[PDB]
Amino acid sequence: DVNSSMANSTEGETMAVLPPAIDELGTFSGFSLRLQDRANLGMPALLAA
Amino acid sequence: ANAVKTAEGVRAKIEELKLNLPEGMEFSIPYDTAPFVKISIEKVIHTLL
Repeated sequence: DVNSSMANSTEGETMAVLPPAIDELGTFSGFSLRLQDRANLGMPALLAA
Repeated sequence: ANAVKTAEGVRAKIEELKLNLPEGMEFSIPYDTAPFVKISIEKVIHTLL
């Protein structure tokens, strides 16, 4: 209800989430990945990536 | 620290780092000692057999 009600009331990106069951645990988070510049490519190119 | 594992890690890291190496440069590993210990152990295994 909180997520749906404030979908467009305010400009801010508002999202409510059920806390994790274990403090250090994604609970449903399947994968986390760091896309990093390995060749000094540059920040703009990294953001385009 | 065992020498073979450290040498194997260094070699793997260099091989990974060469993938994005600037053109006109190449990696060279002129001096190492892990190969000799690996040969020595293999020969002693052969003698045991």
